[PDB]
Amino acid sequence: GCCSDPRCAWRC
Repeated sequence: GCCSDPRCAWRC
């Protein structure tokens, strides 16, 4: 996922 990687970090 996106947040799976801290690039996103939207609490997943």
